[PDB]
Amino acid sequence: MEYHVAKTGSDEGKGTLKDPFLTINKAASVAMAGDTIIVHEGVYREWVKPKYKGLSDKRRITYKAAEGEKVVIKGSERIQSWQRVEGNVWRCQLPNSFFGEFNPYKEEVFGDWLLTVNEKKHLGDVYLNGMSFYEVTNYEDLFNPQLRTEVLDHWTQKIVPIKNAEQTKYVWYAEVDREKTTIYANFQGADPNEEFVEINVRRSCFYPVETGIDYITVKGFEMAHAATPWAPPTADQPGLIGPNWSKGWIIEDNIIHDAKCSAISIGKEATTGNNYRSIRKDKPGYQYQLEAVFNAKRNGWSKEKIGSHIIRNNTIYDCGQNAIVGHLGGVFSEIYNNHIYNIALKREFYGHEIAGIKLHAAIDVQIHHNRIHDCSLGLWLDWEAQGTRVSKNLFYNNNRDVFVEVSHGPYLVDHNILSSEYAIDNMSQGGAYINNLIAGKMNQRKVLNRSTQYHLPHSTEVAGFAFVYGGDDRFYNNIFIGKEGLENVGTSHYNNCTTSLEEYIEKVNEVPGDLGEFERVEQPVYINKNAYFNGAEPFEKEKDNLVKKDFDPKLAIIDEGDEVYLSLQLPDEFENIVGDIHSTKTLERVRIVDAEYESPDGKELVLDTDYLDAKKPENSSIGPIALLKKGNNYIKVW
Amino acid sequence: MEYHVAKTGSDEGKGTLKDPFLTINKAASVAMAGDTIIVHEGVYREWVKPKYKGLSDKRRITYKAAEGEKVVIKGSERIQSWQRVEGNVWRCQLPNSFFGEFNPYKEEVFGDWLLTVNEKKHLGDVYLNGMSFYEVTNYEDLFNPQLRTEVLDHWTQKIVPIKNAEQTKYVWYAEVDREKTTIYANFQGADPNEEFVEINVRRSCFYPVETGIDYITVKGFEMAHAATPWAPPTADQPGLIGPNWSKGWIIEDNIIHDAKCSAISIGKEATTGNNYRSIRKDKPGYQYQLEAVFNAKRNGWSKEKIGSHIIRNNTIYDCGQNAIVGHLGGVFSEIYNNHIYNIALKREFYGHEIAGIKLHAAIDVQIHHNRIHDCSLGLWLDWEAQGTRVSKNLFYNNNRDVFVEVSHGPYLVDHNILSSEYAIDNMSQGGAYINNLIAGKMNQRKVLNRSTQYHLPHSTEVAGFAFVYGGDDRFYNNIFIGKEGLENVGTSHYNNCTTSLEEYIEKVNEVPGDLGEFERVEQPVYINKNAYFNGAEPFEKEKDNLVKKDFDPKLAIIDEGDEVYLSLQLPDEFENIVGDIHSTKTLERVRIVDAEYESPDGKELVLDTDYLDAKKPENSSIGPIALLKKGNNYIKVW
Amino acid sequence: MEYHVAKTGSDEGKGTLKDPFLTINKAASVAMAGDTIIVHEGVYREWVKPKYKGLSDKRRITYKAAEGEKVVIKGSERIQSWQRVEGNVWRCQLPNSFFGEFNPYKEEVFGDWLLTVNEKKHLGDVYLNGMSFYEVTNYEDLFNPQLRTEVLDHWTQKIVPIKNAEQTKYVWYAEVDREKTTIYANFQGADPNEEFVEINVRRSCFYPVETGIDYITVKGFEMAHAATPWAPPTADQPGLIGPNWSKGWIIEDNIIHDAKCSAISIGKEATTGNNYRSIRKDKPGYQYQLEAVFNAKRNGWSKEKIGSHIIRNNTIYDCGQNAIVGHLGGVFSEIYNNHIYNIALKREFYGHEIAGIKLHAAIDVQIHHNRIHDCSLGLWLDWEAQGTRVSKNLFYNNNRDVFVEVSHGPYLVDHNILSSEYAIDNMSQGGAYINNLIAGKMNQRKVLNRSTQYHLPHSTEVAGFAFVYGGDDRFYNNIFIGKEGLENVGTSHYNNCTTSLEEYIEKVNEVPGDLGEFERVEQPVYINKNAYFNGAEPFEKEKDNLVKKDFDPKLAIIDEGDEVYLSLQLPDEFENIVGDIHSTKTLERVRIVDAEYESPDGKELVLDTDYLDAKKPENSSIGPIALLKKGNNYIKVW
Ligand SMILES: O[C@@H]1[C@@H](O)[C@H](O[C@@H]2CO[C@@H](O)[C@H](O)[C@H]2O)OC[C@H]1O
Ligand SMILES: O[C@@H]1[C@@H](O)[C@H](O[C@@H]2CO[C@@H](O)[C@H](O)[C@H]2O)OC[C@H]1O
Ligand SMILES: O[C@@H]1[C@@H](O)[C@H](O[C@@H]2CO[C@@H](O)[C@H](O)[C@H]2O)OC[C@H]1O
Repeated sequence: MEYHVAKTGSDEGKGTLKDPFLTINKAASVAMAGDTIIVHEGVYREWVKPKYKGLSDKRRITYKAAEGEKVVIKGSERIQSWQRVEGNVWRCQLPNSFFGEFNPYKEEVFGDWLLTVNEKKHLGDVYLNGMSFYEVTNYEDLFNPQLRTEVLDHWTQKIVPIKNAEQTKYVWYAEVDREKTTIYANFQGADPNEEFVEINVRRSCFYPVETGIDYITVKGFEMAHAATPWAPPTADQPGLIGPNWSKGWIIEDNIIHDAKCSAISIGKEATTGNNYRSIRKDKPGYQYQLEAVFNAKRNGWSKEKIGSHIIRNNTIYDCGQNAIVGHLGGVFSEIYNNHIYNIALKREFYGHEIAGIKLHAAIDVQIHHNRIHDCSLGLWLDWEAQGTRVSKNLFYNNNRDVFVEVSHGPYLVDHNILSSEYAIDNMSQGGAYINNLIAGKMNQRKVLNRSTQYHLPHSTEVAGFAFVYGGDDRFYNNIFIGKEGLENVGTSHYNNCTTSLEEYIEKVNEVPGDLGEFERVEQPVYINKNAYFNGAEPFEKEKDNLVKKDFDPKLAIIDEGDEVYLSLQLPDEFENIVGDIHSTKTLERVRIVDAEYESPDGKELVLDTDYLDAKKPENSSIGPIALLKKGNNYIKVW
Repeated sequence: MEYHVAKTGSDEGKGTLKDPFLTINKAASVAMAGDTIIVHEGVYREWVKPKYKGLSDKRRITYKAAEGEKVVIKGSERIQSWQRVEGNVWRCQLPNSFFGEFNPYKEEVFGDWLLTVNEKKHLGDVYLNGMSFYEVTNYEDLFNPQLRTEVLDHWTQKIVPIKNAEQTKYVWYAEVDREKTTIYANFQGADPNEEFVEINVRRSCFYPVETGIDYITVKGFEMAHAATPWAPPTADQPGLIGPNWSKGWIIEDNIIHDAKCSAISIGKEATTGNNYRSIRKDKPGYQYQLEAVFNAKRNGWSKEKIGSHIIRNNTIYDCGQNAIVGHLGGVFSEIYNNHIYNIALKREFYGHEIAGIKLHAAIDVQIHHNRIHDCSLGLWLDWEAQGTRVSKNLFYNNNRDVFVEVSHGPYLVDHNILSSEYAIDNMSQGGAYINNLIAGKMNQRKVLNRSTQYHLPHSTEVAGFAFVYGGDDRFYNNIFIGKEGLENVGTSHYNNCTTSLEEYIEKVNEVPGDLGEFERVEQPVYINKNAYFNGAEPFEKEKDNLVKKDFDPKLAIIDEGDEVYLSLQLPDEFENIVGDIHSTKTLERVRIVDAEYESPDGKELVLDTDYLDAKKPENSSIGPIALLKKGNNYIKVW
Repeated sequence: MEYHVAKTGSDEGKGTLKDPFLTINKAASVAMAGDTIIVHEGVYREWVKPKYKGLSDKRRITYKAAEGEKVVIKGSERIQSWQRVEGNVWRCQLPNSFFGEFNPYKEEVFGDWLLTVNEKKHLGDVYLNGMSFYEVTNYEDLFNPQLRTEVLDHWTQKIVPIKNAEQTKYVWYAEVDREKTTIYANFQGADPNEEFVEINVRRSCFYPVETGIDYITVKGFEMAHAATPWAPPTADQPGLIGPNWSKGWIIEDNIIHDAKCSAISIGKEATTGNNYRSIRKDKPGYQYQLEAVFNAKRNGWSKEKIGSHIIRNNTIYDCGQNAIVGHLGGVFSEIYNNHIYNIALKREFYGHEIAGIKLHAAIDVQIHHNRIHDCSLGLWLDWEAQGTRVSKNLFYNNNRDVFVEVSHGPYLVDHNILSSEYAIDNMSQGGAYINNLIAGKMNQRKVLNRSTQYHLPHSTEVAGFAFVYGGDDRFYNNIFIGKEGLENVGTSHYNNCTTSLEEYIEKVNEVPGDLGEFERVEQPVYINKNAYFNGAEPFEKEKDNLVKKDFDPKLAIIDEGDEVYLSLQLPDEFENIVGDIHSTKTLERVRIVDAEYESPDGKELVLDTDYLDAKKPENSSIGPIALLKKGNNYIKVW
């Protein structure tokens, strides 16, 4: 059946093209495996809840915007009952029933690993012609808000400019009592009943209320204004839109924005763990998280029931925690051709779950051809990044590009452009960095007080757990570019490491013993054919590399809106260093996990196409793009 | 922490004895492992939703009535806005908002195995001073309702007396449109605003809205009027009160009544299957049910996470489907000392899920010392009755007492009084009927077109599945009593069976082959030391028995309210037949499941105590009570 | 490390090219992950037992014949100590110690589903210059054996010519006592000490004695003379060569022959079940088999640990039970480009486990491009043929080509040439027969007294179990060819079936009920675009077909040794039927299992290449080869 929803329809109608329903949730309550829901032009202020599941990729349930029509789903409501209090501060009042069981003005940003704990923030929000406001703590703070032009990035501890300084003068504050909710905001001179003013109301826009609602496709909608809660790996992880613990979703061609915390969630649900550290306080989140993994396994977490989602061609921005989030629920998924930006820039709250994309247990996840910029952290892989592949992505203007934490691999980062000043946070082992352009520092550190799971290949089955001893990384064909006043760009971080698994084994086995003997020897690194310009430093034992510390490539990423260009100068010597095609055959297996770098299907992986998808010969330029050559280079990269 | 709830309290209070909360759900939203909630006298019209789980039997969360106080939880509301329409018919009207998302007047009795499909019934109800009404189909049926005094028992096809004929004149009917719910009822002359008139409103009284809320004890409440839905093994199975897919609850000392369908549910939740036959219509519930078993297994169904509930010392009556119901969620549970009666007597709807107690997959469930009467069916064990023990129960005045269907055992039925005319529906194999008084017929039938699971011992692990070939039953020390014209009382049903596993094996292996050779031989039966009176007939190959077809025991169960007596005459020959103490050692293992009759803990089981819990010697009177002797017997049995 | 084994070697040697080992088992006791064992020219009389496992597809352990060298592994020994008894009968005697724990002359062909129980046969064998003998039951039968030229095919009950009639005069008989093994045989005039005479000695040739020895490649050997035991699905299933319950073997380019029972085994091991029906006799093999599936599941039977083997480019012939056999151990494997013939033609023993290839639980197994002829039965898929694809194979001169038993699909049989007179035994549902040439009858039957497992897609997880109700099959683009006096060729078998899942559901849901209602409606069949010649008959409701009862295609398969040709005449109308390219989108899902016809990786399957591997046009003619045309066709098919 092909159901139709239109602003001229009726939920008492048949749901056909000639007699369409009025609300999307109406169609969602009757559609079944194989059906399509076509939604016509209009703004739908409702939380859509798919009731029945698709039964296979062929028999999915498809929700999409009519061809050529602008369809918006919002979790907000326009408010036109504001009353001026004094100066530029206005107030509106709503009976609590307006929000029902979930009141964003009563709900707090709360949970494990949330660090901003003295100044409570809530899930509500006020918007003036689309621009969200800043929450303030007291009634008094509403009247003469101070314009701010700079802010502290918590992780890097650097003061950075505020993108939209003007927005800092727009503030809101709310009070919830037993009968009603009173919301105040400073509109700086505008008449809020006259301008287009909205407030957050619902938690989500498109998210099932039951787990297991598989095979749903959601396509071509603009979705916005969702009061989503802090979403750590140890709690339920709702988002503005998400599959809610199921399999085979396809979320594509949507423009998603203004989720209080995470926009798209492919995370876990409450049953396997729900902020026990923050609520019970008897054990840390670390201990509760490794436990949630086993609880999930007992609840059927496996390729047969969970994950294999596709997130593609979406534009996601202006969210406070992530554009994409998820612990466990995203295994085997694919995330590609997305444009992600402006994530967590307002910095109203901070904690260890913020990034454009953050995934825990991203087993065999493929993250490729995405454009991620203007985020405090572009991508964060945290625990169990096994089989994960980060390939052909464009990262720029981020406070940090990539962070892979407490993982054992094998994980692969290939043909990416990582152009931010702080490019890599590496607190893992078992990685392969192949043919990337890396223009920022790398912070590499062992993790000896936290042990995390590893798995059988291409599976959620647990094989064991390990600490991160550091090393056991591969670096081939990368172009590293330092900068005056920037330390740690390159691979010199591994100077004390062995250079082959055979060497590591010979050394460990020089004297009888067990664990202690292994801990006294540094793991091996496999590093060759990298270039180091403008101050980047090489691993001391690399055999074939190109080092020109005094050469400045003058790298620039030129963002012109729908298109982005890469500008880079390369020295004549660039022509004399040639890279090999890497593959399952050329990359040494990771030690602890004892597994190869292969395709998700178990077959050999061959890294022979570059960032621009051009096939390359056995000897070609190093770096992410085969076309780069000595001299001037100006290449369209998006 | 010991929380207090009282009608003088406040939900903004501390919840202490001096500053109590007002609603039980307020305490349920903050209590944590190890806390107790003490509720003071009053009627609490709310659905209590335990929020946090107990963490062990020691650290449970206890909800209880204050010592000596009458505490009532109801799902109904008193209505005093009725307006006379005409005659004795009155009407009230409520906004749909009054019911929230669950409206009993809109929600139908619906689902797999519901047979009364031409006459739509709903989950609502109307009560006059506690007496529920009969729903009618048309507005017109309200004005001159017919008093009925007899009704057809569906399974037995016998017309029987309606217990409360007067009640048949009180009828209701309702309509729900987009805005309002309108209820009409005939009050036969009473003034509904003057009398105490209530209507169903909420689905449950005490039921978590999340699964996994373990170790909760609910004690000393009267709970009533819940609009519970039709609960087959293939759907979500909510009830008036239940653990909702969790472990270790204790439901004791409560008085529960007027659940539309099932009162106490220890069943399954929606995720493992939800009326797929009725909704998708592509495969029968039979096929969907065996699938739900494997779906649950992948969803954690095991002794470590589900079951081990205790339901004791409760009185449960006036429910339309069951006093206790549940598929999968009741494994390893114990049900004892409960008084169950008046279950499904109104017969407003009928289907194959009705009985005082009905349990699917009652693995190792212990059902003992219960008083069950005035039910269309007392107990129904349907599928996987493995390790189940029905012992020392008192069944009387039921259209049928016990039904064990498509199970392979080993299941044990010992020391019971099955006094109804139709005592047993036996559509299984692997049973042991030891020391019972059986005074009604047995209908024994093979089931060759349905195969069902069997398990490893004391576990939910699946070992295989099988059809019911019939036989492979044990009958020792039972007293059978027929009645004029009543056929099939006794054990002659098995006349063609083999008499030992050795004989079955020898006959099967006479000619080479496989399945076909096994199917041509009847399974063995182990029958000895039974007495047959007043028409009961024995297995023709039984070696030691007492048959006195002409002797009438003049059996009578005298129910005097809180006490019940058994009146029974026995012949002088009764003294010459003596029974052995049966045990794991004396009961032959079941053939297909290949398991012994033992205790839930895997230890030897010895059946040396009778119905009155008196220890008995090796040679003792047969039947359920050792005190029974030749002559007159008048014994208190409750 | 590359180890070398040569007849000039020594097992005290280093095992290098210059200082090679002498036996292959010596290399097998020291080789580790990533090593290669190169065996040089010669005959190695030993059972090779791989000791250490390969660790991945990249780090396997490879055993292969040196390039261009003839390497033979045999389980036999040459005997030259024969003494003439009388006439042409000779005798040899050996110490029992010569056979060790396994004596072929003592061991019997024994076990579940073995039907020849009067005539005890043993696992030994005698060969004269490579030609095996027939065992006789009594000493006296040795002296004047009668030449036999015809024999009864047990299944078809037709008397057929004996291929090698002369071989019927060579017989052997043996006795084993406390000390010695004495073997007698009639050499019909030859001198066994002068000729090359061998006897079976060892059970296997290349088989680990431990399970889990994964990732082994065996290439380029000739292997022969193994005293392998009867291998039903309910027992241990050893073979001449096999992985013995592990994952990722590659058995290729070998010539394998004279395995007493099965040659290559990808079956199960003893712990999950071992002839309990035959040994305990309390339950049938059917019951013990369904149990073995669950026992294996608890023993880790899953894609992560078992299966994914590849058997390609081998020639396997002269085996008494199968060329390839296996229950459970072969999941997800691929079998292709093998030449299989002369399987079970001596008929010294018979039972329900015989076929060129027999697999139980062939989940997602791909069987393609195989040439299978001169077998009593070409291929037998028995239980759990889910996701199995039988494609582009050449079947001729077999008493029966294919048998798919008690499976529920989705299973695919496409682009095959099934040229024998008895082409298909179909005792399943859920099949799709696409673009085949089928020249023999089909026997299709329901199986209502045996229920068997089905699974989640692409997994060993159990989803349910079911009887075979019949139907729910698809037949598109097949060319059926009848023959005078041959009945049941075509698709008329399905005449009472519904024609769409919609029709089935509508009819079942005409009257309320459950299983009984579903049982009275015949499952749907999807049949169109088939041709029926020379007496083949169509499904009465097929909409687009070509029926020419009087047209005789005079099909003939001309076997010229290494090349095989197809000769076929087609009518002028042949090109009027235009076939569609089938795929996941065009094949209706199977009903009970509720799954689509997909690729093993879970993606869309498109059948767009023909038997000759030519890309097929959208508007193609039917049958297995797109180039078939009206008139004469003479095509090389091997
Ligand atoms: O379990 C995840 C953690 O691995 C991660 O937190 C890291 C360790 O704790 C902090 O002190 C570190 O700075 C941070 O990188 O995120 C929290 C949780 O998702
Ligand atoms: O699956 C359960 C059934 O075993 C049971 O239904 C039985 C079989 O169908 C009816 O024809 C029989 O009369 C009934 O006893 O209940 C339905 C379901 O819970
Ligand atoms: O379990 C497998 C059987 O399905 C199969 O036996 C079939 C059923 O019994 C016989 O009467 C049939 O002819 C045969 O096809 O093989 C035995 C076992 O492998």
